[PDB]
Amino acid sequence: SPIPPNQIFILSGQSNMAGRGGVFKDHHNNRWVWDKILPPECAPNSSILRLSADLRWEEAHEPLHVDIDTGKVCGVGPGMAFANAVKNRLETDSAVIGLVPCASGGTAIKEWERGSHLYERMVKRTEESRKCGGEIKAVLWYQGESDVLDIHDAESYGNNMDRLIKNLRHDLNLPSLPIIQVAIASGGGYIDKVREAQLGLKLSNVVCVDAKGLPLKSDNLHLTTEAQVQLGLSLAQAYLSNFC
Repeated sequence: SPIPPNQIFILSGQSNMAGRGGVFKDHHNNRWVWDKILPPECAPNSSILRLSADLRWEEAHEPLHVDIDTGKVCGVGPGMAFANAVKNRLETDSAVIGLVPCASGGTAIKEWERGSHLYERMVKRTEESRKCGGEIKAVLWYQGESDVLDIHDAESYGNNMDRLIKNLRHDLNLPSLPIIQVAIASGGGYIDKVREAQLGLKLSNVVCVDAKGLPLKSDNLHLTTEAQVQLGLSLAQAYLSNFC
C-alpha cells in the first residue's frame, strides 16, 4: 500500500513517451520483447508511484505504459529518469511523486482533440489522480512523429498544440498548468515543420526541450533507453528550473 503522491505528473503523447527503449525483435521467433535493461537513473523507489489502468497507485516500474499503450510492446520511456531526478533534487523526505501514464503509440495530434477517446482518457486519468489530494505539477508531452507524414498535418501542428494546451488547462481548471513538450528527434517527412512549431510555440508556462541528436534505435524512429535517460533528465532540468 503505497503512501499516496503529493506531486503528480501527467505523461502523454505517442510512442517515445510511452517508451520503446530496449525493445528488440527476438531473432529466434520474431517477437518484440523489452530487454529489461534498467539504468540506475530509472530505478524504482517507494516514493515514486504510477497510476495503473485500473486507477490504483502502485510503486512505479518501467515500462510505465504497459497497461496504457495497450496492444504495443513497451520499453523504457523518460518517466522514471524524470521522476528520480526531480525526487533527488527536491531533497525533501515528504515529497512523493505520482506518474500518470496516458501516451498511445502511433497517434497523430488529431487523435488528441478535446472530446476524443485519447484526450478524454488523459483528462479522466488526471482527474482520478487528484482524488488522493496530490497536486498536478506538470504535463510532459512528447508527440508529433505521426504529424510529419502529411504537409497539412505538419503545417497545422502549432495551432493544434496551442489548442490542446488551452483545452487541458480549461478542462482541469488549471489555467497556469506547466506543459513541457519535446521537439521531435525523428520521423522523416516534414519533421522540420513540426519541430519549428514545437520550438517556436510561445505560451505562458509552456517550455520545449529538444530531443534532436539523442540516440535512435535501429528503426531510426524511437529513442534508445540511454537516450530516454538523457531526455528524462532534460525534462527534469526544465521542470526544476522553470517551475520550482
